[PDB]
Amino acid sequence: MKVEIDSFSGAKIYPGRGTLFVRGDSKIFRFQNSKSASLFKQRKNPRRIAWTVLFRKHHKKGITEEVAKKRSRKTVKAQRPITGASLDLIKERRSLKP
Amino acid sequence: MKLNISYPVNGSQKTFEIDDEHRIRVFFDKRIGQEVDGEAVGDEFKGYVFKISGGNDKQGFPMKQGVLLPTRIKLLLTKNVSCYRPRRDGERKRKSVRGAIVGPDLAVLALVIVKKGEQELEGLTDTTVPKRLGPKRANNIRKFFGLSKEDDVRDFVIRREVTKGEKTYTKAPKIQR
Amino acid sequence: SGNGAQGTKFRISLGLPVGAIMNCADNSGARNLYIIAVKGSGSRLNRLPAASLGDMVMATVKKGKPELRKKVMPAIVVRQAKSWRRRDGVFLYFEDNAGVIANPKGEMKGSAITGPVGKECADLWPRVASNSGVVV
Amino acid sequence: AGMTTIVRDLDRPGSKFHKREVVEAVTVVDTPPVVVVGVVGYVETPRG
Amino acid sequence: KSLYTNTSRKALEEVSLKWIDTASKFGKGRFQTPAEKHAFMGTLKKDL
RNA sequence: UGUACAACGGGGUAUUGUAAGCAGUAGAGUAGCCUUGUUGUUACGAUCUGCUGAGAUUAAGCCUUUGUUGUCUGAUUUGU
RNA sequence: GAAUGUUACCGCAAUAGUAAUUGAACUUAGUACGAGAGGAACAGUUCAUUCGGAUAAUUGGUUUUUGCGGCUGUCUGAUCAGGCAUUGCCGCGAAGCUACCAUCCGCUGGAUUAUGGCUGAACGCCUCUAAGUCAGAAUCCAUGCUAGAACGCGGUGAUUUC
RNA sequence: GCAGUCAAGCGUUCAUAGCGACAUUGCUUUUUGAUUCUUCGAUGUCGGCUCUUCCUAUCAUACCGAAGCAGAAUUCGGUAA
RNA sequence: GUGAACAGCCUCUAGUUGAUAGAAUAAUGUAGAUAAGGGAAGUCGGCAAAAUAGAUCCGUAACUUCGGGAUAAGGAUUGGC
Ligand SMILES: COC(=O)C[C@](O)(CCCC(C)(C)O)C(=O)O[C@@H]1C(OC)=C[C@]23CCCN2CCc2cc4c(cc2[C@H]13)OCO4
Ligand SMILES: [Mg+2]
Ligand SMILES: [Mg+2]
Ligand SMILES: [Mg+2]
Ligand SMILES: [Mg+2]
Ligand SMILES: [Mg+2]
Ligand SMILES: [Mg+2]
Ligand SMILES: [Mg+2]
Ligand SMILES: [Mg+2]
Ligand SMILES: [Mg+2]
Ligand SMILES: [Mg+2]
Ligand SMILES: [Mg+2]
Ligand SMILES: [Mg+2]
Ligand SMILES: [Mg+2]
Ligand SMILES: [Mg+2]
Ligand SMILES: [Mg+2]
Ligand SMILES: [Mg+2]
Ligand SMILES: [Mg+2]
Ligand SMILES: [Mg+2]
Ligand SMILES: [Mg+2]
Ligand SMILES: [Mg+2]
Ligand SMILES: [Mg+2]
Ligand SMILES: [Mg+2]
Ligand SMILES: [Mg+2]
Ligand SMILES: [Mg+2]
Ligand SMILES: [Mg+2]
Ligand SMILES: [Mg+2]
Ligand SMILES: [Mg+2]
Ligand SMILES: [Mg+2]
Ligand SMILES: [Mg+2]
Ligand SMILES: [Mg+2]
Ligand SMILES: [Mg+2]
Ligand SMILES: [Mg+2]
Ligand SMILES: [Mg+2]
Ligand SMILES: [Mg+2]
Ligand SMILES: [Mg+2]
Ligand SMILES: [Mg+2]
Ligand SMILES: [Mg+2]
Ligand SMILES: [Mg+2]
Ligand SMILES: [Mg+2]
Ligand SMILES: [Mg+2]
Ligand SMILES: [Mg+2]
Ligand SMILES: [Mg+2]
Ligand SMILES: [Mg+2]
Ligand SMILES: [Mg+2]
Ligand SMILES: [Mg+2]
Ligand SMILES: [Mg+2]
Ligand SMILES: [Mg+2]
Ligand SMILES: [Mg+2]
Ligand SMILES: [Mg+2]
Ligand SMILES: [Mg+2]
Ligand SMILES: [Mg+2]
Ligand SMILES: [Mg+2]
Ligand SMILES: [Mg+2]
Ligand SMILES: [Mg+2]
Ligand SMILES: [Mg+2]
Ligand SMILES: [Mg+2]
Ligand SMILES: [Mg+2]
Ligand SMILES: [Mg+2]
Repeated sequence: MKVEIDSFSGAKIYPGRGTLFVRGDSKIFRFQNSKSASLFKQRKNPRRIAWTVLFRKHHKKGITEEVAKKRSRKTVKAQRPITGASLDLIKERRSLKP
Repeated sequence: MKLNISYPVNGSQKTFEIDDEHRIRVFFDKRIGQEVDGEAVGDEFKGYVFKISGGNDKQGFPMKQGVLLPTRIKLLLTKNVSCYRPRRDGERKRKSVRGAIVGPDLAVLALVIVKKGEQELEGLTDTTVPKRLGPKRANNIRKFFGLSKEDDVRDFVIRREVTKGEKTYTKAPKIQR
Repeated sequence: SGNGAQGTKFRISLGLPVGAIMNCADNSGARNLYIIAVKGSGSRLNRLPAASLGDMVMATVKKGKPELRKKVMPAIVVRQAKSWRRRDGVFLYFEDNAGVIANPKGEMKGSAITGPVGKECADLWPRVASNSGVVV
Repeated sequence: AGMTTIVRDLDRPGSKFHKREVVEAVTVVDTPPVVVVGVVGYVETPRG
Repeated sequence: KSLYTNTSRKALEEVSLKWIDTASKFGKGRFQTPAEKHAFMGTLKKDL
């Protein structure tokens, strides 16, 4: 059971809900409801319609803490050496100096 | 779906099969890159952390970092880019691609371990596979051993034994620069 | 439906009543298809017979190769526009009405179908399956 | 009470929707416990 | 209770739902739960 | 005289598509005073941006409520 | 809706009405039968037509929610906010109503007809028939469903004092 | 208009599977005639639309019997509105 | 004022605010509207209804009494500042 999104507005379309338009070139547009659908037929441009995801994304609305930092990294340092070359005499000769 | 897991510390890798949407479902709506806590997928991997690196859907199309979408599309690809190998100079070819958002339509998740959980995993943490080749260019040897331009490489090059049957041999690179 | 139809079609909303003209979407020569009947349909005082996705109609060609004009042939509905509902619960519609001309056995007359095709139609007629690009 | 929608896998071997999801409509009736307050005993008569 | 024991197949089939719509019925409902709505909407001029 | 009822008020739910007000280095440009500008300055300009998915409406046959205020015996008739 | 003491609740069921219809596919089966050409059906399953009774999660239609937004013309000095244009016009539009344009549901016992039979005399034989009798139809009667006789009825509750 | 009786014929052979001459007995009252009894101090004329109900001499559908019924297809007949 | 305008629509002056009234908003109406997909299949017949429309520019067939046919047909454009 997949939830779809509105190709015009970007809203979740839970099952069996809204309508589906198969354009002549076989691009498929889904609408959560008759509102997106009429704008879409009206050749309206989602980026200019203020309440749309696509609008809000473009006008950088609300996003705030997505541009807030995080904490994802590691710290390894485990030697394997080089296959067939005695991975034992590669750490005793790896005592370094400077 | 099948999980293809790598321990990039040991060079280890082994695949795991998971049948249980619930256990899977953690991976859904997750992109390539995003991290994932372990216990949710199995008790084995508890507190293991997983990085999602890619994978192939059924029909085998590959994912492609940063398409977003959880479907397929047909991109134009070039030299120097995922999921494509040019056959000719300046060749570009249109090709189907799977999105980088994990659906249940994937055949395989590819994952990479970032933190090790509370328990060892058999063919992964337990076993360690050597790096195949060693430093060949001058100052690369000088940095795999930390040497200063004093110590002189020639005797710090790697040395891979091998046998002829009754003649065991010795062959080192060819230091450049 | 009837002959050549292997499978059963679940009821789908009727879009094309008699007199409807649909786009011809094969490469046989015909530009449109004029519906004069719908195979396997019933009777009610005053009710117009109407076709839907994957129905066999009887048609004439109104615009097209003179060889294909002035005579009646079988054709098969491949795209609808009147929205219908599927059992997975979605209401969907195409942007045009389109069929392709066929023989009673349900075999095409043309070697290709231009445009998308309904799955309910693809399922129903193999040679309509054969000649398809995008289905549904 | 009213109606809503349901989604479920259909199990009809034979059907094109065997092992597929379907969305189906449902009513809901509010059904708190009924409470028993009496018994009434009927008898058969040739009048009914 | 039913007055006959239907064998049907259609009756006998033992359903088990997968998901129950719970979206608002006072309009074109978009959200199953307030949780879901806060999730998707973000923060508003009321709120915290 | 009580998990009473009603009028408002609050919360939910929904519909529209971003209120008024103020602000701006946004604006094709335009005038006016000179101390004629190494942003000269004062304003004007459809429109745009920000405060603002805001504002407005939401039972009149939507949902809900620890708040506010009020209501809680008039009339007629009936007997084996 | 007066009157059968009053009022209330729960029921019975006389009589009357009554409803479902038709098709295809799969499978049976390239089988039976046939030299061949051809070529079925019962059981099982999946859909469908025509008809009915509902229902409104969903989709669609409707719009005075004159709800929100937009537009022309004019009128309130401007602004704000509005008025008028027989609902000014336009896009969206909740609620309700609503569509094979939408979803859901449409019961199973008996007795029979034709007809094929059993036993079996009349008529030492023979006969489904004369006596007796088995099986039997989109029929009929029930079941089921809708009314409930306002002069058909049952069970039960409480029954007035200035 | 519809249905019989007789049975010379038709049907390779064979009257009656399916038909049936010459004759001959009937039914019906959406044919058309014949009549002129009712209405001329007036009973709104054709067709269609809509809608109900009835008849059966049954086109389909249920179950049958017959065939010049191998099958398939058909034809004839019954209970059937 | 808008506009080509004594058009329509809004206003000033003046004049009216007369037309039984109250409560509801069933069926059927009268008058005003909308309707998915199809698009005259409806019907004697496109009856009704819908579509078109101003202006500027581009473009304009048969045929002709040479005057026309012609806004033929077919196109684009149009606010605000
Ligand atoms: C030849 O047609 C007429 O005569 C028509 C009419 O005029 C009917 C019109 C009557 C009104 C004026 C009342 O419409 C008339 O006189 O009708 C009579 C009449 O008029 C009431 C009744 C008649 C006689 C008995 C019933 N019948 C029916 C109508 C009618 C129709 C006719 C007819 C006679 C009748 C008569 O001849 C042919 O078709
Ligand atoms: Mg709607
Ligand atoms: Mg609409
Ligand atoms: Mg070199
Ligand atoms: Mg073509
Ligand atoms: Mg008709
Ligand atoms: Mg092919
Ligand atoms: Mg805003
Ligand atoms: Mg009301
Ligand atoms: Mg309060
Ligand atoms: Mg009060
Ligand atoms: Mg009384
Ligand atoms: Mg076969
Ligand atoms: Mg033979
Ligand atoms: Mg609606
Ligand atoms: Mg308005
Ligand atoms: Mg201002
Ligand atoms: Mg006025
Ligand atoms: Mg006027
Ligand atoms: Mg129906
Ligand atoms: Mg009985
Ligand atoms: Mg016997
Ligand atoms: Mg008998
Ligand atoms: Mg007998
Ligand atoms: Mg006898
Ligand atoms: Mg029956
Ligand atoms: Mg029963
Ligand atoms: Mg019943
Ligand atoms: Mg009574
Ligand atoms: Mg009583
Ligand atoms: Mg003779
Ligand atoms: Mg013979
Ligand atoms: Mg002879
Ligand atoms: Mg006749
Ligand atoms: Mg007379
Ligand atoms: Mg006469
Ligand atoms: Mg007369
Ligand atoms: Mg008279
Ligand atoms: Mg009369
Ligand atoms: Mg009778
Ligand atoms: Mg009869
Ligand atoms: Mg013979
Ligand atoms: Mg019989
Ligand atoms: Mg009948
Ligand atoms: Mg009768
Ligand atoms: Mg006067
Ligand atoms: Mg008057
Ligand atoms: Mg229409
Ligand atoms: Mg058209
Ligand atoms: Mg016609
Ligand atoms: Mg036409
Ligand atoms: Mg007609
Ligand atoms: Mg005419
Ligand atoms: Mg005519
Ligand atoms: Mg007209
Ligand atoms: Mg229109
Ligand atoms: Mg002429
Ligand atoms: Mg002309
Ligand atoms: Mg301009």
